[PDB]
Amino acid sequence: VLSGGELDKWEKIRLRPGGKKQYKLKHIVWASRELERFAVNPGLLETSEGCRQILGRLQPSLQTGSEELRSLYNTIAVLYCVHQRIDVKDTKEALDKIEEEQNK
Amino acid sequence: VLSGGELDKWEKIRLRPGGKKQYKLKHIVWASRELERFAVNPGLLETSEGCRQILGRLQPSLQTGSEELRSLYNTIAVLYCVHQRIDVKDTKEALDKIEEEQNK
Amino acid sequence: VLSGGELDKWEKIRLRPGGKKQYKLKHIVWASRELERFAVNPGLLETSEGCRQILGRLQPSLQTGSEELRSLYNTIAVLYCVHQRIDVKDTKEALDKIEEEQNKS
Repeated sequence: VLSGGELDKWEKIRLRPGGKKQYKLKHIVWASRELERFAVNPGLLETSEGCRQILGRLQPSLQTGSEELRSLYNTIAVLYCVHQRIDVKDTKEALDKIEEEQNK
Repeated sequence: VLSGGELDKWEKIRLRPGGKKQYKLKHIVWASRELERFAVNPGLLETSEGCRQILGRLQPSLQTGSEELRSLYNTIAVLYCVHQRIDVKDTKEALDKIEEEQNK
Repeated sequence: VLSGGELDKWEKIRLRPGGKKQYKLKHIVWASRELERFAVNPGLLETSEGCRQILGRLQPSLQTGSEELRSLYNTIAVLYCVHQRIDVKDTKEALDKIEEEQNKS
């Protein structure tokens, strides 16, 4: 899913703003299993364009989405930023960037 | 999900028109678990507007929906009517009243 | 889902073009359970019209869909062709023939 350089960036990103815990490999495994449970191709996680397609497929479900769906969306937003080489310190900054790109 | 006065109303409502069996607390517990399973926020059951948003989210699936999906929709339609202080005797009257409001 | 005559045709249909493995009853059982998991009425597998409604419900998810979702769609496409008495040798021919029928509009 991620190259060696992308994995180094991934594991520096904090789960919550100002928190200590950071993303791990297991979050990518979890996201991949989650997409399977939602009948979405986990192979889309491998590219920026694939993550964009996943976010677009999930976005109409966000307003009413459970905590599980929101966490999945947030995780793939971070992955999109890592693929795009966008520097983000935490999950919220990636969501900010997703909103900014969509509005552009 | 329901206040004390609302729960008293809930348990007078008949599952079927003219039937003996009536709604119970377990139907609310079940509906909350069902929404989590469909990745919908169960906290939306707590308000009229939240129930309205659930019904709109589920409605495109009704035509081809399984028995489980239709029962879930019907239960939340009754819950919407209870939150709105709309007096209904049974599930069918709740569905009738919601369709007429939608036509307005 | 299928009559006895339909089951005989079903089990002659190849999963892949020119392949050896063929459709089995377990594919119908599996398709029926999959639909329940997707909150779709499995009784719709019993008729041509019901199968058309399922395919229409699933088709927008195909582009981003998992392997499981695509296999389910393809299985139901084959089942639609069997209900319609459309002769198919394999899954790919069933998808092709369904596409041609839609283009007649």
